[PDB]
Amino acid sequence: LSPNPPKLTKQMNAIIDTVINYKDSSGRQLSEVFIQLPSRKELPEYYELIRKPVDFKKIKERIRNHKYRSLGDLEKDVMLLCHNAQTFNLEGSQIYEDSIVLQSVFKSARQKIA
Ligand SMILES: O=c1nc(Cc2ccccc2)[nH]c2[nH]c3cccc(O)c3c12
Ligand SMILES: [Zn+2]
Repeated sequence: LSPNPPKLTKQMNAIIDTVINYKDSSGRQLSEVFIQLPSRKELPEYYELIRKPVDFKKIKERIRNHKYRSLGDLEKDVMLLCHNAQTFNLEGSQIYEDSIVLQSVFKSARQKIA
């Protein structure tokens, strides 16, 4: 392909920063637990269950290192993050429900920015 235009890189960061900075009615930053996954030594149970792990740190690195070739590719990884959160955590639990919100916050951001 062609290198990531500065405008696309700026859009990808603007979208991910909306998700990360997002807060609920209570004043809680939902992304907090999703920024960094615990290590394989800290939580081996998660790595046994989850095939393709990702956190917001890895997504920022993939934006920075021009790994996402479209906003669709970025979406695929944000959707994967949330799916893993929904797979590993019990339905109705805080982490599980926060991931459903962040999925929506991403789509809202994507359509607003792009
Ligand atoms: O599903 C997850 N469960 C926990 C459980 C936990 C909570 C608090 C302290 C220690 C462990 N931490 C997590 N960090 C993430 C990062 C990205 C994606 C994720 O799906 C997760 C994720
Ligand atoms: Zn799956």
